[PDB]
Amino acid sequence: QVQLQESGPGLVKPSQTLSLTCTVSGGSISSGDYYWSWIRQPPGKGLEWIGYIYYSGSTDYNPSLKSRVTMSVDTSKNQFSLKVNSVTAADTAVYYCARVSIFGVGTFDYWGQGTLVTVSSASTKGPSVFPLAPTAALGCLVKDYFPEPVTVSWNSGALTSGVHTFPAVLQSSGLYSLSSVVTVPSSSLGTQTYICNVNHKPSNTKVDKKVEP
Amino acid sequence: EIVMTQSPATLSLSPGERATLSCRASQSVSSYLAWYQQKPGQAPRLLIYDASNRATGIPARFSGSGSGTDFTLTISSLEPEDFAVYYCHQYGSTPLTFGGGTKAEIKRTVAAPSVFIFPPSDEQLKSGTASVVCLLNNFYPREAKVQWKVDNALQSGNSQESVTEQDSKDSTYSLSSTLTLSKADYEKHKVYACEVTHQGLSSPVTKSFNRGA
Amino acid sequence: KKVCNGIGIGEFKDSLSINATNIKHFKNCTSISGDLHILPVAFRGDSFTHTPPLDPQELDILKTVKEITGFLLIQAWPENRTDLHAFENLEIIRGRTKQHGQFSLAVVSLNITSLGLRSLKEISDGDVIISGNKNLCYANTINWKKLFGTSGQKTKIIRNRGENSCKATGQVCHALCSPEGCWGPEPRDCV
Ligand SMILES: *[C@@H]1O[C@H](CO)[C@@H](O[C@@H]2O[C@H](CO)[C@@H](O[C@@H]3O[C@H](CO)[C@@H](O)[C@H](O)[C@@H]3O)[C@H](O)[C@H]2NC(C)=O)[C@H](O)[C@H]1NC(C)=O
Ligand SMILES: *[C@@H]1O[C@H](CO)[C@@H](O[C@@H]2O[C@H](CO)[C@@H](O)[C@H](O)[C@H]2NC(C)=O)[C@H](O)[C@H]1NC(C)=O
Ligand SMILES: *[C@@H]1O[C@H](CO)[C@@H](O)[C@H](O)[C@H]1NC(C)=O
Ligand SMILES: *[C@@H]1O[C@H](CO)[C@@H](O)[C@H](O)[C@H]1NC(C)=O
Repeated sequence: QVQLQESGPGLVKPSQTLSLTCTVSGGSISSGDYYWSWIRQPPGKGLEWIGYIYYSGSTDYNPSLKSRVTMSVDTSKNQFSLKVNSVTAADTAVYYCARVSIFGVGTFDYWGQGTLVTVSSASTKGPSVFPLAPTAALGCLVKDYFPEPVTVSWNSGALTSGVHTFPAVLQSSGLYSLSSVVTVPSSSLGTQTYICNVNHKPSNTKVDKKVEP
Repeated sequence: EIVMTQSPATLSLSPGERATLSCRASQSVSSYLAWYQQKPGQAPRLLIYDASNRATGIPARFSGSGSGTDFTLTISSLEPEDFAVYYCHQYGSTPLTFGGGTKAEIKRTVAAPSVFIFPPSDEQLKSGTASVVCLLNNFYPREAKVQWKVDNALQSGNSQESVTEQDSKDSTYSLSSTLTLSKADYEKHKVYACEVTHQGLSSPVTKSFNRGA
Repeated sequence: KKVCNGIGIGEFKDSLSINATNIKHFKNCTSISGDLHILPVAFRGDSFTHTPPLDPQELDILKTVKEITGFLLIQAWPENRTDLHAFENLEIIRGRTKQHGQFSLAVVSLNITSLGLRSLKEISDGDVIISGNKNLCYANTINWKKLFGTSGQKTKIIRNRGENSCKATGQVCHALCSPEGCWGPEPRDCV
């Protein structure tokens, strides 16, 4: 069956070039029935059309990207690619590849899983875990880390109830900060212990932090 | 480019209700308009094309109408799955454009926030930085106002907010606002307050603490 | 008058497209009993079939064509050229056979600025589709319902150069033109 999958580096530095390739299955990209397009979606925003490529080599690009985009095909491997040079933060987005049926519905019908690309000059750093000490509420603050992927559990993953992990925020320093809080009975503060388990794979960090008054 | 406008950008609706999503076009796009559905983490899924023709595998409750500049997507009865973002898309003129997006959120009873304030940990004050966190827990609707006051001085430009996604259980929002200061500026002042304003509250709630107490 | 087989029929049975080898046989052909395909292999050549690339000048051979009983599919075209000069004298497309069983005329992603089909006066059956021609103006001007002769025919003009962008430049039907539309900017290109 028709299946599209994207692949390429998830971290690009500003002013450098962004390269993505879409591997097609269940069909040949060399056909006069199909356009092959790229769409992107900045985190929390709308969908932006980049362009499409046709088997005849014809292409169309969105003027909004100011000629910074090129697309190519490799019928050998049944792939088509996207290159975007001179990238800044405004190019951070989830990039999708999609097909179109020129003689069918006439619009994007098949999409890929999408891949996140982040334009940042920051260097990988490990998170600092601070306590948010106190029905009462407590938590731990995961501050100054990069890149985005981070996870946090509570007491080896056995609380779950009344837990809120907020979406990280991008600080002006280029590093991400994130908060995780939980609501618990105030009576159990003097007995039960609460540990938040922070895990940052890129920096290979295993923190187990205990919160208490 | 042909700009696609979707109003409103948010619809609070209850299961079983009839939803009506609108899409306007700055120029006539004839009948060349599609509707897409996007759930968090997934790629857009095609619902309607040619403004009125449902795609294969799309329940009958989805339907589209309109022509030229004014279109409408109608959902006869919302199912639990249909709570997501909906984009209109025009393929008639290049460059291709999408609407801003219209989210469909779950409507529920008004729920006031539970406010908490966390002072900086002594561990963090050793590193030369102070982070004050204010947690608004399990509230609805999302519209909340959070002001920071340091010794009655209103703060601007030194805070960042982060909101969660509508909860799967109680369908409530949560918000954490972080005030960030240097150890010097944090030790100049005494009273740190977080003033919350929400329709579910009779009067504004204000949590505070005195530095070093 | 001379009748000639189309692509995929007769001696062209396994021919994927008009190309450098078979284009000679279309000399003095006024009527094509079948389809016409113009695909990228034509202008790129094909090794497996031992077909040399086509010279864009030989497309003038089709100027004599005045009728096509099947459909016309143009998915490739020289970019130095601004319009479909070869089909200047094409008068009718009957569409007894149709692309994918629906379309009798398809123009997909060409560098042309105008269609240049001056003599086209009827499309008996099948849907028209004009897609992806980012420099193509004058398309929506013509009333395609006057050419249609069967109920259910509809045109699909999409992803082409926006009508407003065409108006700004000045690429609009000539003064002498009437509301019927225009095939090109020149008066001779007017309906
Ligand atoms: C370009 O046009 C030429 C001429 O129309 C095409 O050549 C024709 O190709 C077909 C298919 O390869 C040939 O038929 C085949 O012949 C082989 C060998 O006898 C046989 O094993 C197959 O079963 C089939 O019958 C045909 O003879 C040949 N004609 C000529 C005059 O060369 C060519 O395929 C076209 N290429 C493209 C890319 O459109
Ligand atoms: C694609 O079509 C455009 C439009 O005709 C071509 O651009 C023109 O090229 C000629 C070259 O002789 C210039 O004199 C014109 O000023 C160009 N017009 C515009 C609006 O740019 C273009 O050359 C075609 N593509 C190719 C590869 O030939
Ligand atoms: C085409 O017309 C010419 C005269 O212009 C003639 O000599 C020739 O035999 C005709 N047929 C072909 C296949 O060229
Ligand atoms: C058409 O383009 C080709 C480029 O390969 C060139 O050889 C030829 O002279 C061009 N014809 C024109 C400009 O009339």
